[PDB]
Amino acid sequence: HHWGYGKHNGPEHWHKDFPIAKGERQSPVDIDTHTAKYDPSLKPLSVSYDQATSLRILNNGHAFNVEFDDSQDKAVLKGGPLDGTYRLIQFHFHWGSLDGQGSEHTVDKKKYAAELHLVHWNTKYGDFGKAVQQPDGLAVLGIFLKVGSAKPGLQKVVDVLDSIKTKGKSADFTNFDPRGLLPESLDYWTYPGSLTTPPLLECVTWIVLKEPISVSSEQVLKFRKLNFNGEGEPEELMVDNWRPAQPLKNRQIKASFK
Ligand SMILES: [Hg+2]
Ligand SMILES: [Zn+2]
Repeated sequence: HHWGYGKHNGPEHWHKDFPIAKGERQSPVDIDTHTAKYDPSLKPLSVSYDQATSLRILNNGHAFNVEFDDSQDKAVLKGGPLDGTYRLIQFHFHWGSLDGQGSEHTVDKKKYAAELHLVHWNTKYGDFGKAVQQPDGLAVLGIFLKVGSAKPGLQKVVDVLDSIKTKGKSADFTNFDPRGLLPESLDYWTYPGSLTTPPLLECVTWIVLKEPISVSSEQVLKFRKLNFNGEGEPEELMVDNWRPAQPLKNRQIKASFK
């Protein structure tokens, strides 16, 4: 009865083991674009990924994580709503069984086919584990995916998925450049929220880019061939691994653009 995304163990059940699921700053949320407010106080977003060192890709039973060396400032996020420097630790995606769903955040109730999360921790707390004990511990850059033309910079990810089909499998994944997953514009919305998987901790400054990236149908179809289950167990496709929008609870979403 471990948490997951099935009928028996999915988001509507998480509150039993993780009561913060009903907390005051849970994620994701619907971004109501007209009630967001442009904030001219928002310092410029600096995404500095030139020196990133990817290491490994892991099927963790709920998504796949591309992991980075976070022992030095090598891939960092600064500016915008953030104070100081946040280091990239991993990215992963959420996606649907169908192109019409899969994102966690929505925009005026519109669901995208998938959503990329680049997860960063605030260097003032020393490592990720200490950072998730803090209200300003994490910054997540969220990027929507729509189905259209292929994203060349995603193909190395797509191709390695065959080697991490099942829960617990990992593979070397060096020399991957996350700059190839960014849209042209860094216009964004920001609000305070939480992890979107258990333990659902309320540590996150969310930075959700307005411009989606386009990926091809063939690319997202490969995501949908992954398995939630381990090797040798009956196949349960890793699809619909998204938490739906949660109550905003009077939080204000800020826009970086007028
Ligand atoms: Hg998991
Ligand atoms: Zn995520």
